Amino acid sequence: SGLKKMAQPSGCVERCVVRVCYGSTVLNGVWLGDTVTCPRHVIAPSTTVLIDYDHAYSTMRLHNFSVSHNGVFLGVVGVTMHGSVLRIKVSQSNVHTPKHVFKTLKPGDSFNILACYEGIASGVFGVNLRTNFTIKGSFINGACGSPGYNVRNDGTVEFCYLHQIELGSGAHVGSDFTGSVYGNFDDQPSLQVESANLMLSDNVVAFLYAALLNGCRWWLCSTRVNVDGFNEWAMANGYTSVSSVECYSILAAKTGVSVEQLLASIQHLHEGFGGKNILGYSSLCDEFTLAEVVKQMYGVNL
Amino acid sequence: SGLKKMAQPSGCVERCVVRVCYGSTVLNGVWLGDTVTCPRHVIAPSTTVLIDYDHAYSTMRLHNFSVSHNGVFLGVVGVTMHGSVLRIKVSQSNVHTPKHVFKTLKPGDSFNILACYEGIASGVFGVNLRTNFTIKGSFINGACGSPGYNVRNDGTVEFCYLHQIELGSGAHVGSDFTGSVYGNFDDQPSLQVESANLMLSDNVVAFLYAALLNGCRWWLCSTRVNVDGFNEWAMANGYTSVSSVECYSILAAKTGVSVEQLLASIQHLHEGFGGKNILGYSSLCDEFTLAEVVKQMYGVNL
Repeated sequence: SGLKKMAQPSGCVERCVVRVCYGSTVLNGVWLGDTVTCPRHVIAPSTTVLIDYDHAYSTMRLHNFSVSHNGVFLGVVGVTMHGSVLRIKVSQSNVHTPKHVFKTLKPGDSFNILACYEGIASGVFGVNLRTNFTIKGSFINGACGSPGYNVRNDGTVEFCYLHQIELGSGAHVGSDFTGSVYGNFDDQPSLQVESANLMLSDNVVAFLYAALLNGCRWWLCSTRVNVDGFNEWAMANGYTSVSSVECYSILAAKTGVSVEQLLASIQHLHEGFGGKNILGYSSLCDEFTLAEVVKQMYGVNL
Repeated sequence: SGLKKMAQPSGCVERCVVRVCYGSTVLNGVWLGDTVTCPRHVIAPSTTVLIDYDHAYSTMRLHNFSVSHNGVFLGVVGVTMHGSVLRIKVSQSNVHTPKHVFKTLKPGDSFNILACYEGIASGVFGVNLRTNFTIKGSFINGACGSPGYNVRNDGTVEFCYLHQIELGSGAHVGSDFTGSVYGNFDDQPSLQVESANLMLSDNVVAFLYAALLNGCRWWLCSTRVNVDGFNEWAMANGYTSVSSVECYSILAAKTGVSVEQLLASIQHLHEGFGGKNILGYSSLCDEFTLAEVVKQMYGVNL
């Protein structure tokens, strides 16, 4: 038993992290096959003024790069720029490249972040992409290029995130491996601000099922609500729509409680917990996905 | 910025996890040099009655073991029993044994768990050893033998925990690599219940400093209480004593807030936040050490 936000193991991703340096600027990259992908920030000139990346790219010289894995330097063959990332062709392939694909996350998706500094991983944690296209992680100077990944049920690594910048608000912004910044934020300092976060209803439903399976049921509500009604309430109260109901069948069967009864319970609990808690939480928890709850409680995939 | 409970990267430990089978029973072991350490539960008979491990060990037959790392079959040369673990000598040394030591944890220590099933890692998360010598993890059937570790600055891996059992209460119990069970709980099913844990005051102070440094200060009390005063209050309210304000000097300086002001805040907050949160937590958090907070937020040591 227990429900804890965890990361999928990081070994296969650690073996792909590299240190990328251009002039004095250092950040992290990901080495897959004969290509290193990293944020284009690495070629920015030192200045406080707006960076013109097209000009930075045109004045770029290959000899200014150094790329290394565990202190072993790689030859740089060529560099191209794609959105907010660089693709650096190197002169040998990573022999420890995992079976992998590239995936662009959608809000509500869980993934793992490997926080790296100077091409060496320091921490790994699970995180959710928020409705405002940011995450809440923990990064300090040098974390740029820290990768996000998921490992599919079949073992394939999905590469989905490269850390780009922290907004003034503290929100964390990354791009996918194609260079598209999640939420269309600028990949350089600015005054941009993310939209207000919405609670992930699908995850709250999963959380309440976990609570029921632990004998915590004081909060169950007997009012009638359907998905359409809940979704209208959600829009008015800072919650996402619930996506669907049937996917919860494994948990609905184990508990005898329908998703619609949980939706009614969310509406009630919005009023307050009146000093009580659910699995130790004093407010609704949207940290855990359905997949996570089923995996952690029953050891199976959906 | 940010503060998030993370795990240290798991790669070097994944390379030491093996599948250990005895008869139909499968669990996890840790392969270092030519020895695999695993919980002695692996040789228990299938029963609901009390297990006599001395008898089980006396009747053990080496041929019944199957030990493997990723399809690499390891020949069993001999087995000895030490407290709650077996040391299985195998015919091959793990050439990926990391620089390591064995370390016995004390309450308040943070470490990492690699949750494994059938010799394969599934998740990694950080935990903190409670005053009752249990942890709050997430484990289901098959997790026995999942290792806990901490990586020192010089890269030395401290192997500190092997998962043993979940109590009826849900608390998680493990042993060290010498075979001593943390808290001296029984390593088989029983009606044992862990003693009540105390909130780790030193860790809460570290957490509140982290909150301040991340701009979260709604909870900050306007008054102060001295260490002696807090300590008398703590004894009556299920908190550990705070010993010295001096170790907090660096964060007190960065924030302009004294430990005494944080201690007064704790007293006001010890029953909950209502519906509010601090760094995503519904109530006071004692999961982070001072060293952990400083390392994560400033990349330095104490």
